[PDB]
Amino acid sequence: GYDRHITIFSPEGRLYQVEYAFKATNQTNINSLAVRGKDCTVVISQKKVPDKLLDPTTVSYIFCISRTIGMVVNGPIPDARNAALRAKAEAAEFRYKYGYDMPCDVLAKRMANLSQIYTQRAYMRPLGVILTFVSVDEELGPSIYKTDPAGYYVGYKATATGPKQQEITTNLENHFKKSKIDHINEESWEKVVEFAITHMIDALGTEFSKNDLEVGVATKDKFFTLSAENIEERLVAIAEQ
Amino acid sequence: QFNPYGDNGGTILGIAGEDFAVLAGDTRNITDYSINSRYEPKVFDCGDNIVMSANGFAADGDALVKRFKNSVKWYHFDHNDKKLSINSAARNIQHLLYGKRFFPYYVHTII
Amino acid sequence: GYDRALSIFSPDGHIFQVEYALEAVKRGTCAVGVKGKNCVVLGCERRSTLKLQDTRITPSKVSKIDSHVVLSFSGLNADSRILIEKARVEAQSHRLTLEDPVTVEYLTRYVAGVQQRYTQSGGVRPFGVSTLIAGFDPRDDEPKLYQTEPSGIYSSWSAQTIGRNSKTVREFLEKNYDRKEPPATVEECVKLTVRSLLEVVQTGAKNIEITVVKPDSDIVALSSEEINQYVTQIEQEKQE
Amino acid sequence: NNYDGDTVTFSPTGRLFQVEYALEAIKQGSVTVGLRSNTHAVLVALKRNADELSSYQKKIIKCDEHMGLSLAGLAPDARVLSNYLRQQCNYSSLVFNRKLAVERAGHLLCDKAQKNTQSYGGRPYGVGLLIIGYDKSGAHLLEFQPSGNVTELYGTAIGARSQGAKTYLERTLDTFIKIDGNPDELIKAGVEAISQSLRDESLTVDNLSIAIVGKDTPFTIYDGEAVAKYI
Amino acid sequence: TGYDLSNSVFSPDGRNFQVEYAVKAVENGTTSIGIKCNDGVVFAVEKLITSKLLVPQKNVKIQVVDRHIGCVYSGLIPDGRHLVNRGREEAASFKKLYKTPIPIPAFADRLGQYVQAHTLYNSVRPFGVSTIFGGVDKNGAHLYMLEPSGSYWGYKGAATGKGRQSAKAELEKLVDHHPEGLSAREAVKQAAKIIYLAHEDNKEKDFELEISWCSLSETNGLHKFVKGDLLQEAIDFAQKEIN
Amino acid sequence: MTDRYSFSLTTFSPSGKLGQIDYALTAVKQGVTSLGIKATNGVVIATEKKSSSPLAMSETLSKVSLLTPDIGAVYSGMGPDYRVLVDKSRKVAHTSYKRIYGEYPPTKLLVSEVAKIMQEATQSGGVRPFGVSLLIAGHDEFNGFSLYQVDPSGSYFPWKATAIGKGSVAAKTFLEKRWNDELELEDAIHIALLTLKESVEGEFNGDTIELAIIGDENPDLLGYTGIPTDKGPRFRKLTSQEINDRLEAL
Amino acid sequence: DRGVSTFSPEGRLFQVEYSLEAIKLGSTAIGIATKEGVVLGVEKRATSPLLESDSIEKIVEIDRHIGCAMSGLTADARSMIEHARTAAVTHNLYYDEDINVESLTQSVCDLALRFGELMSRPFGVALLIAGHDADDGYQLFHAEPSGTFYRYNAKAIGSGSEGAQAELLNEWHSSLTLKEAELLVLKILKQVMEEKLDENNAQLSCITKQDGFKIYDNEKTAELIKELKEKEAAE
Amino acid sequence: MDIILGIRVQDSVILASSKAVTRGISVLKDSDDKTRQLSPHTLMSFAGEAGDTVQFAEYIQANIQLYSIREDYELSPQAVSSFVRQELAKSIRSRRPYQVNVLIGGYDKKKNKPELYQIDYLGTKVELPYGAHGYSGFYTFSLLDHHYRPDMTTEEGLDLLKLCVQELEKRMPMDFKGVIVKIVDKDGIRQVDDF
Amino acid sequence: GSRRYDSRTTIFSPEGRLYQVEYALESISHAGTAIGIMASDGIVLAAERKVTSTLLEQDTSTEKLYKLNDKIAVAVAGLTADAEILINTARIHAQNYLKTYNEDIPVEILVRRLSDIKQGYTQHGGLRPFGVSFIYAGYDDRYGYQLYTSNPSGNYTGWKAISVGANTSAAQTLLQMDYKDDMKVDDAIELALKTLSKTTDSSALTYDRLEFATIRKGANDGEVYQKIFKPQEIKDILVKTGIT
Ligand SMILES: [Cl-]
Ligand SMILES: [Mg+2]
Repeated sequence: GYDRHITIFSPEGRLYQVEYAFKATNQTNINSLAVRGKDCTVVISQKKVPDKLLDPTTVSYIFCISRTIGMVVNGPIPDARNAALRAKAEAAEFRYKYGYDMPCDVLAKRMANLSQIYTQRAYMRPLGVILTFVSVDEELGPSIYKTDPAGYYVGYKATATGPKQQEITTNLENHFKKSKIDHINEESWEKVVEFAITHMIDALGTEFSKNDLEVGVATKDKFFTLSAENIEERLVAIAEQ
Repeated sequence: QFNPYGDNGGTILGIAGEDFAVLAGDTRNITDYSINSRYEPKVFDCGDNIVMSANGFAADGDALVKRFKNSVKWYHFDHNDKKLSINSAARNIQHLLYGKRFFPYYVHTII
Repeated sequence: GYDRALSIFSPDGHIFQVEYALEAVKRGTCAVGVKGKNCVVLGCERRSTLKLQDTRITPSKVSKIDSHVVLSFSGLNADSRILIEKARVEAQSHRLTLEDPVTVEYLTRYVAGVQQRYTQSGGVRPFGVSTLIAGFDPRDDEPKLYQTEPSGIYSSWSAQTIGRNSKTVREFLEKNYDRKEPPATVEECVKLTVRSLLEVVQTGAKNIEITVVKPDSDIVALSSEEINQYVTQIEQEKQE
Repeated sequence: NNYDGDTVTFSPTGRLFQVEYALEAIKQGSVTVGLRSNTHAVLVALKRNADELSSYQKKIIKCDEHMGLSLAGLAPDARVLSNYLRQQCNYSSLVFNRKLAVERAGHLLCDKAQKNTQSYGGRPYGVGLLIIGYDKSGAHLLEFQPSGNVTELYGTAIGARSQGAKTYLERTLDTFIKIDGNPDELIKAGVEAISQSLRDESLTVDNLSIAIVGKDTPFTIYDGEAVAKYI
Repeated sequence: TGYDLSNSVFSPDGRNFQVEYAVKAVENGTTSIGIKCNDGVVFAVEKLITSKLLVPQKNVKIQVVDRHIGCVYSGLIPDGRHLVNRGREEAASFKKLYKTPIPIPAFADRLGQYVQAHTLYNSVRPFGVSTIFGGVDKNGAHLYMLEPSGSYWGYKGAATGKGRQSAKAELEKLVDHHPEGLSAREAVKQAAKIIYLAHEDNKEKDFELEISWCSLSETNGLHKFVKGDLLQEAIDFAQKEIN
Repeated sequence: MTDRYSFSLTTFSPSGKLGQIDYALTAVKQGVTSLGIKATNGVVIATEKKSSSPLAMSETLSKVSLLTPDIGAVYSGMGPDYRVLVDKSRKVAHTSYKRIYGEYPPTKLLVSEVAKIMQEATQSGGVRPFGVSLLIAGHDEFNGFSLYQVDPSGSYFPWKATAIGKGSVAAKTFLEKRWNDELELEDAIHIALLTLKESVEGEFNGDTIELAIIGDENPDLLGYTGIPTDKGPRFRKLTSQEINDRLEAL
Repeated sequence: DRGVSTFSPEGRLFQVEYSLEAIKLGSTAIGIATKEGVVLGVEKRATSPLLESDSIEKIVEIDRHIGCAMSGLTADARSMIEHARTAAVTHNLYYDEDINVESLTQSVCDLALRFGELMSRPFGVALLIAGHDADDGYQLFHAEPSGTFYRYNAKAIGSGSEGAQAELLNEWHSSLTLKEAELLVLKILKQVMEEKLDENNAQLSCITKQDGFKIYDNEKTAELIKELKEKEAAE
Repeated sequence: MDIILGIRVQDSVILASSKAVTRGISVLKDSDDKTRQLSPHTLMSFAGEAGDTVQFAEYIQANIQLYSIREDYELSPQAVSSFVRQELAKSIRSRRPYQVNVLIGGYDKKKNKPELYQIDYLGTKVELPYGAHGYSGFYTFSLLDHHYRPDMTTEEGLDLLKLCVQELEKRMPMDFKGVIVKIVDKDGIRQVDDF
Repeated sequence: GSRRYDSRTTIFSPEGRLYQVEYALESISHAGTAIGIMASDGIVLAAERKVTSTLLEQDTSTEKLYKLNDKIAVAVAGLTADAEILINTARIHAQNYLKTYNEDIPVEILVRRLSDIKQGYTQHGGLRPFGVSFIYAGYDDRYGYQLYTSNPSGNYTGWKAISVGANTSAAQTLLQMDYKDDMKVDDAIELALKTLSKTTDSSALTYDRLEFATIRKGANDGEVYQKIFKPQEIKDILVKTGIT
């Protein structure tokens, strides 16, 4: 039974090392959510600092890949940073060679193609991570593209990743079934972040302090992460209506 | 164009006696019409009762003497501290010199 | 590159891949070598399980390495071709540098060297081939017959056989071959070689190949009828 | 058990069995003692013969004029590691006109041994070394294990029954450290130390191997009638 | 089963058992700690005196990277040295190209990506060390701890080895009792105490205390070993607290 | 490091079976149904856009891909394996043909190049076979319209019409009854939609069905005028609206 | 399976220990070092009477002042001999002198442990390297596939080794003549050989300072065998 | 090397090649055979830079002898010439090209026809009734153009070749110490020992 | 490390057989039967396509009979993909020889080259062998009309008539029974089709299940023509010989 140790086909036509890499994805016990506004793409992720000896500022699963592209990771931090460094290198090289900023969906495909190679080549193991890339692309506009250890990737209206992804997914599905539009019809990114946090609270059924969340925001020509005080301002607005 | 060679002048003299040998050399180091040093030793004790001087381009001279001294050290290590005979030292130096046949040491060597 | 050590020692001090290579030789069709006083004869078995065979074009069992040396074999046919090619290249390479054709001993020593190399090189299996290398050294009238085997050991033989039922024909040669008086003529040497194969072959039809090598690059392969005359004369003397 | 097939595999308790098996090869090897004062450092090595016709396997190797080691385990591995030390000692002298510090020599041996314990295909070194030397910070004694662990000591012993010699040095620590400017008395202490590791056999003229390096003493090996003085 | 025999193999759990086995080697090692102070960091390690024959203060365990970074580790000492050797190459190539000495967060990822790389293939073994490192850069003091998995975080206090539970409890007290922060000289004293307290898990053999520190005020942001009077003062403070 | 898997992971079993190829074909069997039908004046290739989530934008995932202006490809099996094969197929069409002969390869030769890449994954060191079967439809001046299947083994066969994946056995029987050598492209599209409806459980519309044709030259899709010989691509992907229009005449 | 360079729990390399078992199956080779010269003798052990025994080359010249006898998988020795010959000639080219017998032996033994996953396995052959140099006089060495070499006053390797070595233990003294050594090798070979010893199934050789390395004629050995039989019948 | 001539008559090819080997000031040898037998019925004469000529000639010989053994078959003169041309064509764009010009005189046993091929160091091959390399053609071709007939006997070929050598000995400044003449026919290669 | 997963494709069994070669031959034994018959005035190549469909485009299909040059063709039995790798190598080797010697490659030299490539995969590399057996039908001006076969071992042999693939035992007995040396192409065409018709695992032998080719000096005067039969031409020869 060495068909379960390396990336070769089982008699059922399955790759068990890919399936087990998907299970490593939920090892952090963190839930992420991504939604699209009119002018922005917002990504929120649970932040858990269980040790008091940890510097909480250094605990992050959101990465600034390029000026335009942001990436949240669901999975262990070593594989997350492995994927982050490569994505940054790929984004920089693309700009140098082709003379324009790497689109979100093109980077997603590139990282997915790299993930595919690990599922076909035996000496390389899959990375135990799901990568959610966000940007406001200059052609496609607000963009969410997610990659997994299988080498699969697709564009999303909104998405959720982690142990309780299904509860968040169904919550988002129900909202977009009402509104009958592919985005959050909101002008300011501040209110799109407030929507994202509100619908995670509803789905998970847990309240959040400023230190319990981690927020990334993609606008035209820059992606940036919110400070604890920027999130606090967001949590105050939610509570006041 | 870069010229990798130079002339540091100097003169050396080796005379073989009946039961002795002398290797002499002036201590003047020069370039063109300038004196670099009035005392720059040119004849060296290499151990195993061998004295050696590589006269001409001082850089290539120092390099060759250094590599031979090193060859004496490794001869001891490899062959149970056997004394390197003058004839064996000579044949060894031929291979050091011919090793750079197509980028020679601009030195006339006497041991 | 593939570096896996396939030929390795076992607890009892045996290299099984080399020993299993000999089992491939044991399966191969019987080859025999007999050196007379002024000639060497290479006999080779052709298994009659294959008829409708085109004997014009089918690879012959005896191969010329140079104009004066020949190589027959027992074992894997595909493996033999690689040794024959290497030998033929080394034969011309020797003529080019030494300005003299290879000695039979030198050509043997080379082929044996190649076989040995494949028994302690990474990512390669030994040759499933034993060879009989026969001929005459340049400007020499002394017959030469050598044997090699997958392990890479080689030695000179007054007469030797390799392949399937080689035990039986070696039994025959050991009692029939006199060292003090070897087969004096070509006839006597060919007769003793055909006789030795008839102990094993089955039918003396197209199952026996005979190649006679004489001094000064004089190599000829006997035809069906020429061999058939030897087969006829042997059994008519036996009916007594 | 299932985790001793190669050096690249940790056991469930976080052990490297191929390294521990390499360590075992040292324990099978003949006893060798190292000890130093403030002026001199001494190696004493019990050489092992195959039989009565055979020579006694040399244990001590010279690395430079100011450094050398004694070996216990696979002799060919000791030749590889000593050859590497010779080169590093030589590189320091040629490039920097500088005698290689004994402590730095240890660091280099450690790093060379380590690479063989973390890579597939390779094997650990099957030898332990006692490196003595006199550099710009006085006399030094090092103990090298093929795990990569190098330790600076006053005295030690490695090989079969080495524990006997190691206990003696641990008792004599305060005495032999003070033997300054007396090479003969420091060797006597080393010969008396290795004597605590002998059973059945005793120190004969072709059995005993001694080396010494010090303040005004190049690394010199004593064999044959040269060590009869100390028997 | 058999998922634990080869490195880089996901178990049905989604775990790399070979990395988890490397952690067992770390847990088996001597206690090493790190304390982030006001304007720098302090590193301390427990050195077990196996025998009287060990030359005191000679077998140095803490290693400097560049001139501004200190590294200490618990577990397989050679693996720790191999990682520091790589760290020195990473720090040299960074300074060569970018002129400025490597920032601590930048340096942390260089070690992190390297250790993680040894969990990607079955042809290499994971690192048998947890490394506590850090120093002072342009953005101030930074303390990090790096595990065999390649996982690292920033820390206020860090501990690893056999007496890590004991140490961690002591570090957590300092964090609670000093929210405003700890001075470099205080951190050296506290480091000495914590190693002495964490020595109860290794109480069979007596030990030797080794401390180093980078501090903007005390060492000009350079890594230095705590020697002579300042070391004895920290040993005296530590010995007073256990009694 | 180094790729130390320099040996075959696909080997012959005592029975003469290549296990990893058989298991790759099993992975294809589990894959969503795709089909191809060849008409007199065109070819059609169709498949179901099996959306993993309703939040996912299934327009961004292309199951039917342009390889050259006159050649298109659809698959059944592992999507990621297909995506990298399309990237390699597009490049090899340039490197090993267009950059040599100054024209796009004929359908059969591009198929042959794709087949070769999939064969090598079946014999090369330290790799598994591709877990996909491809249906490649194409037109070239001298061979006309053609439809090819390519299997994980690297084996390829030309078809008049066929289906691969989930409900291939039932689909192929359906095509056998409907196919003749006098079908117009519109008749083939009609049959393609009928055949594909059987294997689809849920929604059946232009948003859940991906369908492309190899038909007449599209000068409107060329992107430039002025060169009479350049008349535009024969590959055209049908829009969500164009499919829905033909589902009313179904 | 398991690594080729793997250590056993006892701290021995499996493949080296297994190669030593292959050498035990080898034909007997004996060396005796005297102050008048070193004698090398081998059992030829022809598998069949049709095998021309003079073609069995188990004693080999490395240089004029160094001979070599082999026991075990004799095919493996060819590359070892080639290296030894090259090393001997190469040193003469570089230093205009003969190479020390120990230095030659050390050069051969450096190949031994160059195996892994370099060659795929250790050598399956042991060598008795006998020679003379000005520094250490007449010398006999035993080169193993472990990479270890011992200097011997007398040594036997192969199938009859431990029986022969016990005999060499009793017989050897520091005052042996070259003629006494020749008979002693012949005596011990005859003892451990399956087939009856003659000049066709056994071979003698010697290395003297004056004449260098010489493989003995079958006629010369035949006389020494006849001299042996008479002196054993003499008491 | 200096003069190499070739003439293809009815039933044979004749190759004349100078005997002189000059190294600058002195004539070192006056009996040099500037030819190699590639196969029993194929001869190749050569002239060009010192060392390269023999090194190339022997290299070709070794290759054709290797083919002969492998296939137990003699390559046609056309096949040998095509091989030689490719080696020279390969050579001209090498780091240091073979500076060697060759005439290949062979008798094709299949077609029962003599064949003469002229190949220069660039790999410029031509089949000719008569050929030369260097300045040899300038003196001789005017005579060959006049006298040559395709139905000439071997004896007539040798007589026309003597007239060519005589014209060279008259008007050439260099003393080439006469020529070694070799005939290639159905019975193989033989040397005319009196010329 | 990686050793754990290595099948070791290039090792001997205790009996002295090559595991992968033997198992590759077992693979080929399930492939469609290919027959070659050599006559005095040409060679015939007949081969059975494996259980086809009514929707397979036969006229543009080729799985059995391939052209190496204008003088040499091959019939394939085994993995079609593996064959096309070797066929492309053989086609290049033929053109390499033509460029070098300005003469068409002799049949045996091409066969030996391909056979030596197959041999390599059994001795070194640690890769699986090519699961292919070839029947080489060719003409050169040395030996004239020649039939050869090569198998995954890299061993090749010459034949007057030979079969590869399924039911070779049954096929070779029928050929050995009805073959004669003075036989002509038209006769050899009939024998080939009659042999397949009896050894086929199918209910009946039809045009859509056959690939057919002839190498004739039936080319106007002193030259050789290759004829890869069209589906309609295979249907005609089936009616002529009286099988349908
Ligand atoms: Cl890509
Ligand atoms: Mg993998």
